[PDB]
Amino acid sequence: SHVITFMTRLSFTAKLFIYALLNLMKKNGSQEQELGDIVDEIKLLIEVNGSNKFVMEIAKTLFQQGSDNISEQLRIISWDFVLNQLLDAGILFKQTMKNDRICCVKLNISVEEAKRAMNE
Amino acid sequence: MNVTTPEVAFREYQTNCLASYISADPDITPSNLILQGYSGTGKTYTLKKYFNANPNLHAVWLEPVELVSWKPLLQAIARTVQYKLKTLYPNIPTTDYDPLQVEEPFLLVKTLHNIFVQYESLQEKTCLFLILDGFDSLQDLDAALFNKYIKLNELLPKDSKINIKFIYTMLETSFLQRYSTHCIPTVMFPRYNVDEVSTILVMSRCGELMEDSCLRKRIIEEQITDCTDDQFQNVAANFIHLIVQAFHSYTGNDIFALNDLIDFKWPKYVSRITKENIFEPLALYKSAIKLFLSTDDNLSQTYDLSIISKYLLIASYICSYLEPRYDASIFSRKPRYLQPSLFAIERLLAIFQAIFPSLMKANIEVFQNLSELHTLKLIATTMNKNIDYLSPKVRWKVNVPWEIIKEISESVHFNISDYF
Amino acid sequence: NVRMMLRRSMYKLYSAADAEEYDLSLVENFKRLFGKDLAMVFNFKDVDSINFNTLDNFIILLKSAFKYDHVKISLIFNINTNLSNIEKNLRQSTIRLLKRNYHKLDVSSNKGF
Amino acid sequence: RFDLVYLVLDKVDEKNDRELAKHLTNLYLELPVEFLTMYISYAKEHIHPIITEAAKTELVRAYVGMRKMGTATTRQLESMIRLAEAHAKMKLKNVVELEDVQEAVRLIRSAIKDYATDPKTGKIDMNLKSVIQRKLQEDLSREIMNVLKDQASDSMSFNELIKQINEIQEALSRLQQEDK
Amino acid sequence: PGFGSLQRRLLQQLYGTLPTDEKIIFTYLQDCQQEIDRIIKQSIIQKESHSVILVGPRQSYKTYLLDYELSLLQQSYKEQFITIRLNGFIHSEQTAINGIATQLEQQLQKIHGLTEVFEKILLLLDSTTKITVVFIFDEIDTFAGPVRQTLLYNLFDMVEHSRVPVCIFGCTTKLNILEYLEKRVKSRFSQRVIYMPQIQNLDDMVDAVRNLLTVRSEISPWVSQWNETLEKELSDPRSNLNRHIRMNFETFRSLPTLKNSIIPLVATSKNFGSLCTAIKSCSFLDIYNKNQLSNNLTGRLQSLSDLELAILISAARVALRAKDGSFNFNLAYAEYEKMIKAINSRIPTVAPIKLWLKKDVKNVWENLVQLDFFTEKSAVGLRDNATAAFYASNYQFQGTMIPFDLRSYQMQIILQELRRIIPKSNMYYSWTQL
Ligand SMILES: Nc1ncnc2c1ncn2[C@@H]1O[C@H](COP(=O)(O)OP(=O)(O)OP(=O)(O)O)[C@@H](O)[C@H]1O
Ligand SMILES: Nc1ncnc2c1ncn2[C@@H]1O[C@H](COP(=O)(O)OP(=O)(O)OP(=O)(O)O)[C@@H](O)[C@H]1O
Repeated sequence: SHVITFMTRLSFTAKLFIYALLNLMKKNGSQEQELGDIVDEIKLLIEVNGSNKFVMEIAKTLFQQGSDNISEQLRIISWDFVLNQLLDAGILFKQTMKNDRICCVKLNISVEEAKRAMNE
Repeated sequence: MNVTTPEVAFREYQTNCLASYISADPDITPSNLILQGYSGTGKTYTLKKYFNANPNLHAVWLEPVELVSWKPLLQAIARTVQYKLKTLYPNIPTTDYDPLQVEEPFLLVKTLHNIFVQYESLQEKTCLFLILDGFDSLQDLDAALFNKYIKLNELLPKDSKINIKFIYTMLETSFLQRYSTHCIPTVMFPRYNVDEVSTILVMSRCGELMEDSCLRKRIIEEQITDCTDDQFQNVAANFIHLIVQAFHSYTGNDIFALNDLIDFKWPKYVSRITKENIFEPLALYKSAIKLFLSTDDNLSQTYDLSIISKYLLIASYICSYLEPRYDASIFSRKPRYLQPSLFAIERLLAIFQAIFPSLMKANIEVFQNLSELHTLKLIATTMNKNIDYLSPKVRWKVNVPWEIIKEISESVHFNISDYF
Repeated sequence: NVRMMLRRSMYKLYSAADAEEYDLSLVENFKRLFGKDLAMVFNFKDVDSINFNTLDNFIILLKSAFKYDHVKISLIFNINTNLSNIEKNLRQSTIRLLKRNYHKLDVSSNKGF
Repeated sequence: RFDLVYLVLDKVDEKNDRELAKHLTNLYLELPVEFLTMYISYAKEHIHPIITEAAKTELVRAYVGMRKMGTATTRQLESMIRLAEAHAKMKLKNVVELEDVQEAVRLIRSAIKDYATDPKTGKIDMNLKSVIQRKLQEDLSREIMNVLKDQASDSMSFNELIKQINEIQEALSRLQQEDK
Repeated sequence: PGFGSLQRRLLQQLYGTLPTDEKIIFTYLQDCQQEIDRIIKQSIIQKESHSVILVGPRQSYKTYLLDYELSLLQQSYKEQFITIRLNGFIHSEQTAINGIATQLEQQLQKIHGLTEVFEKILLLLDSTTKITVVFIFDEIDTFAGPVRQTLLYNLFDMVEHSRVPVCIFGCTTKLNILEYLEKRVKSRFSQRVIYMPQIQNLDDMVDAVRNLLTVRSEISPWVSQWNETLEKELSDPRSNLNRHIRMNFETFRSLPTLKNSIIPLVATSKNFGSLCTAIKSCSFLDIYNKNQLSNNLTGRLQSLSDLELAILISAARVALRAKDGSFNFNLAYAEYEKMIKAINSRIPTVAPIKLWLKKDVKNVWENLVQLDFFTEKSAVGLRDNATAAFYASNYQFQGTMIPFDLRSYQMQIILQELRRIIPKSNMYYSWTQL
């Protein structure tokens, strides 16, 4: 499908978000996942790797932007921008609550094609 | 023309950032702009201060706080711009369109296009900024409303001389994040630090109380010949530093909250000033010790109730916090932090009869006192519209906290504390 | 709600002003419309039953009137039990507005025999 | 208080079944124990290794790393020396080496399967190509293309290159396939 | 001082407001731009009815291309095209009909110096010609209201029967556009969906940056010095200024969002002499970067007072112990009371720290709800539409009536994040855990 051609060109943030969401789906045995659980599993998967300098640089760029001194964000940079981008493209369906960490994130696309795009 | 930047302190990034999106060239400035910061962060003060330093600009000030819903907001834009163009360009012969005819956002575009055509003969394109202070502070607000203002400029004829360069300010963060993908040029205000709050009120409120009526009466009464206005400022300044250190953990890092305690306690602080308090604030603090030990933000035998009234309330709290399971176990001769549960009226009367000091029975006075408590709002019901007490589906609950009832039982000599 | 409060208050204000000889713009336009200063006294006839969330917002709404120089406002509170009920439900930011200029009065029939 | 806990799991894999099956099926057709006992008795008799200064300090970081991931009581710190001595005794080295220390720590990690265990709820991964593998390979390849040419030579030994960046073969092989 | 003229040129170029003779199209966009250019000219010059949708994310230079081609056609074909603009947000289905008619009348008047309403567009043209109508739309999917899509269903029908050629374009970010365009409208639409190209290499981004930052007009002699210094910071992949872009590239690949930070750097620039010192190291995007993050959860947490933090920590402790994660004022104070007792108890006594009163904590409690650390048990939050918000403004929930000390809240920050952020110099750090 032509959707995969757009999936394969997403930024690294989108790919990591989708992969973490799929892994949480396979762990939970359910499709929708709590939004806080997703950002917790992102940290889990980032830090499960070794303390190699490449991993350290990637993590610093992702979570605290890799800035000079100003740091300590609770969630990764552009975590809202890419969430909306997936949401506004119709791929990602989310319900509306002003409480961040109790809303459920749900997928519209088929279960298989997301992995297929990620496997490419 | 280039724009001169003001000297506002503790905001020396935003006062420089607005030099980007606000300029005399309408071909550069963006069509949407957002200033985001919480209450007491100075967004209204900073924006107004910048504009008053560049008189060559043209802008319209509106407040959604007064403009309760979106319909007034649209109408005010149409009405004020119509007046503002006349004020700027009185020489141009122009006609009028009724600003009360605005019913939908399309009509605004219709009216604005009609107005802007009348100014087609202008020498140059005119950059105009529309300012709304506290956009998200609108009383009746929805997500789709803000998108209606973002894409408004491109529906105008792009060759029009008049360009509407909207300006908005937002308080919250869960509201702005829904529009992150639009990448609207945004300039940010964070909360003020403790040090800045102390300095802000020193610079702002010093001159206010140096010239109040209360002190200059007392100074003559105390016959302070050596007093000087330089001393007058520091005398008032010491009050701000002390009250901040006393109540920073109480009020927070807030300017609005502190600006009122500096008012209430001030006359009382003035009274304790004597001939011996001119030079040593430590002694003055000692005299006024009791002022700081209490917030005095409180508005001020707390509830005058009859004997029948007192037992009525005591019985109800048992109903609202004791399980129906325990009614027979405790009273028949055969959770402090939770919200109270509901109960039936028959449960109240039975317990009231059970603990009243042979039977008390239920005369008119007992029900007369019970209804008054509902009128006095010490007991709540399960309804909000067309209150009908005798409707069987309505239930009752206690609206009185534990601490008040504690003192009620003391005057009654009823030992409630042993029932839990 | 706050929307109802602003409209009804202005509706009564205009009706009284109509006998001289619906929003805050009427307050601004009052001196130009009728050539006289306006002094408004609000009578909260029964404070206890009033939704404090609505009332708290409305009081702040009226606070914008201080920009005008020809308008003066007074508030009367019918309190049944004590000041303690007000001090709980109202937001503590709002209470600091009332305390700046207030007078405390008792009107109960029973007073020291 | 147990020093080592081993989680031996059997998975239904056709490939691994043949590996085990053909081992046993041909064994019942048709070092000796004497040497093995002679070795063990010799090792217990002579070697009494002493932990060196270098081996000591690494234990602190090894234990703290498990400590911050918490059930890492001080009982498991006994295993961090008891196993260290037993490894040197097998080595017959009369002191405990840092290599013994790290291998024993790995053995504890492998016995308990920490890498395959959820740090949140303690569950175990069934499986134990990923995007994180991609980026690490991409970032590694990007730096190799610089270091290989940043030095004042057109190329260098891969052994020195690995120690220069690890402080890899697949990444450079792909570059060779692309003739870089 | 005079450099501002070149700075104005840079600022104007960054904003895309250059004249059509100077408008720049990126290489990764040129492929779709030529397809768009072909269809428009074929529909105008060859008088053929056609219909196409442009598809891509927001801030993707999508409607920008439609402006570019029309801005070029105006330079040589003033008499050939008629443009109609509609938008799904501002122009509701009630006001959509008059939107076309008013705009159509404006174009018709300046050229010369209710099914029949759709036909009257051709009737007005045919009566005055004895000019292809270029429909352009934003948010195509949004017109899927309960009212029939005759607003669009008739326009695609006109493709079959237009005596004066009718061409239709539109913008939409959904990848599921055909779900919104129902079967009855589908039968008339040519279905030439054009998904916009994506930025997929750093070479694409840097060249696009080169496209924006190049100055190809000899306005001032320092133009060469600009291009010299510009390519200095893009020739080395490890450049200080390029360092931000690669990090920008890997995080998010929408180009205009990157422009949002560069323009302040260009705008904050004061003079060419000082400009050289700043543009190379580029330390002013870091300050901007934290500015974007100043009012997040971490930013709000850092500005609280000790008492506000202490109650917050105790509030979190109740939430962690509670299975539902909820808490109230009474439980928050009780843990605050107990933790003060514990701290006081661990102190030598006297040989012959204040617990704040329950009243004074109320202001402290109000601050935490304003700053979004707490939230109500079932806080729906902002509604999507005014009609939905109308019900919310009228309905009175339970929380608006229950006492101030018993309104159930929940937490946005977990104690683990507290321990990750709270300075260890804080006295209540030891109470961050259970
Ligand atoms: N840099 C500063 N220097 C001096 N005073 C300042 C500064 N910043 C803010 N203030 C003061 O703080 C006050 C904060 O009120 P402000 O006008 O900002 O309200 P607001 O945040 O727009 O209002 P609302 O919360 O009702 O939407 C200002 O009125 C001003 O007196
Ligand atoms: N007439 C114009 N002149 C200059 N720049 C423009 C013009 N119109 C749009 N832009 C540029 O477009 C960018 C904003 O995104 P854009 O307008 O391309 O999105 P869009 O096509 O409206 O998006 P959506 O898919 O949400 O409808 C900005 O960087 C702005 O400079």
